[PDB]
Amino acid sequence: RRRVIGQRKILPDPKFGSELLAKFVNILMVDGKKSTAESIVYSALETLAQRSGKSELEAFEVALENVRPTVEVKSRRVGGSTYQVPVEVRPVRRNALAMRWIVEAARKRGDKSMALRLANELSDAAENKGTAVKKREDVHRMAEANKAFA
Amino acid sequence: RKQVSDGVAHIHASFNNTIVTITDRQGNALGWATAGGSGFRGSRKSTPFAAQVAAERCADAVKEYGIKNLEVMVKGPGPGRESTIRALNAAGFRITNITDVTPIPHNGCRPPKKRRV
Amino acid sequence: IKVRENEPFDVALRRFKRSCEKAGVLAEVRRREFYEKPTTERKRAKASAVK
RNA sequence: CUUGAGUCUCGUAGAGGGGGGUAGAAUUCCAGGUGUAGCGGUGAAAUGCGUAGAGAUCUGGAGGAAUACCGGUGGCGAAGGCGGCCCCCUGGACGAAGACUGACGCUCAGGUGCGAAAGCGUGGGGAGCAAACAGGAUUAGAUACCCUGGUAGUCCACGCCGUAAACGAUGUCGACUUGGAGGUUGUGCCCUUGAGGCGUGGCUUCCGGAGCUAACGCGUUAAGUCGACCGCCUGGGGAGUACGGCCGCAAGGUUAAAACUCAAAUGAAUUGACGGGGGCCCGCACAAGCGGUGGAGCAUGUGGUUUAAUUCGAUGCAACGCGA
Ligand SMILES: [Mg+2]
Ligand SMILES: [Mg+2]
Ligand SMILES: [Mg+2]
Ligand SMILES: [Mg+2]
Ligand SMILES: [Mg+2]
Ligand SMILES: [Mg+2]
Ligand SMILES: [Mg+2]
Ligand SMILES: [Mg+2]
Ligand SMILES: [Mg+2]
Repeated sequence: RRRVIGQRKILPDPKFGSELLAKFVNILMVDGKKSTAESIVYSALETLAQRSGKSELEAFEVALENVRPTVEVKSRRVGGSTYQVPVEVRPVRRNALAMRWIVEAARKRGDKSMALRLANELSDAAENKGTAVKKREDVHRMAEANKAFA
Repeated sequence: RKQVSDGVAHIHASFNNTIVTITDRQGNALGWATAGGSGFRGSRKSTPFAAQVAAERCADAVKEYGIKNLEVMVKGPGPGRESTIRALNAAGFRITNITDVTPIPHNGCRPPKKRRV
Repeated sequence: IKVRENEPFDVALRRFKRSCEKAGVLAEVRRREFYEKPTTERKRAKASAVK
């Protein structure tokens, strides 16, 4: 409300040193088990970076580039009616949502081990193939379909 | 077909719907399009965007008539009252005149009561 | 309310309608009427117009 | 006798009244052209209108009703009320110079006349709107609000009905009592060089002093200070009802009680509370997120049921791993 927090500075990626990558590990992290998280992020970040051949953060970026929404609808209760109005998503949010979607979808990929799942979803994303990108499509389709209010 | 190259564009910006009709300077309608008919219904059909998709949708019909330039006849409030025009021109149309043929009686018939909540 | 404006230039000059017909009058006659409501509700605009 | 009242002359403004014309904008309806799958409507919808071609669009025609803009803190009228323009018949008001009659005045029970809308009778008219009525929707229901239709009526002539929060909720006529700002209409005077400035009558807004007032407020257009005449009130309910009279085509109007019953009914102002009133703010209140409950097995408390007893207490949030 009146408050004005902001962006809680996150500790840079250890094996690398990228703030973005760092928060990506937290999103996947669970029960405050930060170690277990990294043990999964890298293992899958490697099995993929290998195939792509290019540096992790590149294949990583590309993957996100697809699962990157530009606009989304924001609920608004104005006039005894909840009108769904779309709006361009800020830069920071874009990366966040993407990462969140990637994991949330990767976690439920029915594979064998989280690592493998993550690796796959991360790939499929880099070419609108997995569920991550799917979300963005449904979200982006939400907008425009409400562009009237936009 | 006839190649008119220049006619008029009537716009019915009704409070609920928005239809755009293109016809030669005679009156003979060459082709028409409507908001409600262009997809979205009820609530969304009576929005500014609605009329837009309609206007362009109309041109995709009368443009085959070799229409180049054309005037603009508008009447009625509601959205798409102005919108329709833009999409009409932007769609590649040499616009010229724009007049509001909105009917305004110097006190004649008694309007309906209605709306009471 | 006519608008020909020679010479090409994507400017509507719509402001014209907004200085006569269109709403205000159209929106006025839209629904029901008044019959007595004006001599009061409308003549109450002065009780405010005073200041 | 002339200052009250009236008369005459000359102007001034006006939606004042009666009658008759007439113009333009729009709606609807009819006919034809172009054109094609929707239109219309709502919160959504649906009824409805559409391929028998609607809607939109253009042309031609018919008809009724009402007169955007001007237009207003505006004007006229006794009140009701009266708005396009033109003609004819007509009423009132105001000023100005003056001229004339010479108290001819003010008020008025009864009486007479005028009276919004709705309503009634006869004969017309009927576009739009709309009691009734019929569908559709909404809801627990919805004999409503909303939607689609739609008769009376709304319009006209003549007659009847006489009521309204017919209100300024404030009777008419007259004389006095500090001010300010403004509208409207007439008029005398001044280089009006230009509008303008000095004023002086009529009508009319807003603020406000004294004083008046229970207060709110009124305040030279008084609800102030006085005079002439009139109408009316005497607790709430019952009841503007019954009965009777008069009036009315009727609907009903007008005149107007009692029995019984209550200790109040009521006006204004005050504080607070509340409002599906307004403004401005706070809180994991929401929104943004993470993880849960509600399903599962079990633990536990409660209600319930049972029991000879299932000891008593806690029960919206603020009771239910609570007193234990
Ligand atoms: Mg109705
Ligand atoms: Mg009548
Ligand atoms: Mg009759
Ligand atoms: Mg007067
Ligand atoms: Mg005062
Ligand atoms: Mg009270
Ligand atoms: Mg906190
Ligand atoms: Mg939340
Ligand atoms: Mg959840």
